[PDB]
Amino acid sequence: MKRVMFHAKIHRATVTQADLHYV
Amino acid sequence: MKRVMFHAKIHRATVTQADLHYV
Amino acid sequence: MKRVMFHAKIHRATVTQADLHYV
Amino acid sequence: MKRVMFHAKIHRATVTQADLHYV
Amino acid sequence: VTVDQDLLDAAGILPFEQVDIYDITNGARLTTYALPGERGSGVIGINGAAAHLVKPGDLVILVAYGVFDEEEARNLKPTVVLVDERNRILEVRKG
Amino acid sequence: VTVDQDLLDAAGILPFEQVDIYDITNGARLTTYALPGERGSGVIGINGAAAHLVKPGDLVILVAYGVFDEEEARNLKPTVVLVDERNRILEVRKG
Amino acid sequence: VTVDQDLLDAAGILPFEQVDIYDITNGARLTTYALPGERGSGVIGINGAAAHLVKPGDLVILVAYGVFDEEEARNLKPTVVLVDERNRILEVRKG
Amino acid sequence: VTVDQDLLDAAGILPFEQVDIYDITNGARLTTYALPGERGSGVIGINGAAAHLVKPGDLVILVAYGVFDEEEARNLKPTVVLVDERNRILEVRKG
Ligand SMILES: O=C(O)/C=C/C(=O)O
Ligand SMILES: O=C(O)/C=C/C(=O)O
Ligand SMILES: O=C(O)/C=C/C(=O)O
Ligand SMILES: O=C(O)/C=C/C(=O)O
Repeated sequence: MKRVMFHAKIHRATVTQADLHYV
Repeated sequence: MKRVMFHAKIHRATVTQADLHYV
Repeated sequence: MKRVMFHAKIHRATVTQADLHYV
Repeated sequence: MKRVMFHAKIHRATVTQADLHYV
Repeated sequence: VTVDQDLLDAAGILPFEQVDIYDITNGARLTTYALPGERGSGVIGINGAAAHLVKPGDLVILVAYGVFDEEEARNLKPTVVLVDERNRILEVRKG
Repeated sequence: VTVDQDLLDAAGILPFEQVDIYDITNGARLTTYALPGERGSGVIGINGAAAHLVKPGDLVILVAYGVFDEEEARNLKPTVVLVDERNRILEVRKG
Repeated sequence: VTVDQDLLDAAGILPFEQVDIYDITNGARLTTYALPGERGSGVIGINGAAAHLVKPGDLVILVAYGVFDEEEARNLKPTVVLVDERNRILEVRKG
Repeated sequence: VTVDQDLLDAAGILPFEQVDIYDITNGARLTTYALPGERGSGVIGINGAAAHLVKPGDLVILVAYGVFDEEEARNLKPTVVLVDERNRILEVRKG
């Protein structure tokens, strides 16, 4: 059996920008 | 370890139809 | 690359019972 | 084909604590 | 989700296999696993927390996804089990 | 989700492959699978329970994820298919 | 989700393994991972963003899914850990 | 989600790798993939439909999950990147 494991994370990062309609 | 990666996408496509009760 | 594919489904089945607090 | 299967579970456990802003 | 094993047999979905439930009646979508139900009973039972989203009388779609090698993926013919209002098999389609 | 097969061909997404749909119009996010649609029709059809969340006229993003070995993952160049308002291919980008 | 390691041991769920949490109290369903908690403490702690959905006092179901070969999948006997209101083990079922 | 590549480097998350975003500010949880952002810019940009759920100013947790063999899973030491309010690395923890 293969296991799905958490291998890395970036904790409490702040979102700096967003672009709903990018391309 | 195997990685789950985004390998392809169709961007900003327009939904042309829907059928909730199809078969 | 391995692909995740839909391999089987049961279509439009009717839920006959539910038990939120079963054991 | 490889199958994704439920292999283990802890049933009806009670949440004892929470910390939204931990580190 | 307890499923009449006749249906699991026809679908090729194993007991304990993960399955997604897409609710036609209310739009809920969730991931859980299948449990073998009494054969011929037509049972489709929602146990546990999922009972908050999927109710008796709801029409649902149970879907199972597998992980395939390049070759097997290209030759895959999905199995579709069609059932009546009592969850009895009407027809099984291949790919 | 039925997709004009010309688009599946250009994207390298196989019929029956699992895909996520992220709705630009309303924010809905769901997992389902692709079905081959009539070539050149520009069809993007939402069948079943997903119709509760994704409506005709919605702008969406269809994304497919694969499972890679360490080596192939580092050399992966994702395929991006850009289309117009009629779902005709405008350009295909590599990685 | 920090889990009394005695429970992880009994379930056969490894620290850092991905697990789904299905909330019996409010119906929330999410994916996160397990962290080893002090043995015998009966701790079930929700850290981070998940705290928005799963609250202290909630009854929950923690489920782990694995990826199996055809053979192992057919012989699989899932482990079920039943606990009391203090998260002490009452019984462990096999398949 | 565009991420300052210095952060991807420190986390060991590859460009195009699937990642989950758990929003500390509002509780949203979604799955998407990472894109390399300008090094040292501290950029964390949400592109596409995800912008409906994750807003500028939100505090988030980006998590990547892999598929492991029995042996590697038991020896796994997850990487945790801690950052400041400008997304600059403060510390990196191992397992
Ligand atoms: O109790 C279980 O095993 C599953 C519950 C659920 O899917 O809600
Ligand atoms: O009926 C199906 O096959 C899928 C339905 C859905 O994704 O909602
Ligand atoms: O901070 C984490 O690692 C996980 C958070 C969550 O699952 O909400
Ligand atoms: O456009 C994309 O590639 C992804 C969008 C999303 O995750 O919302």
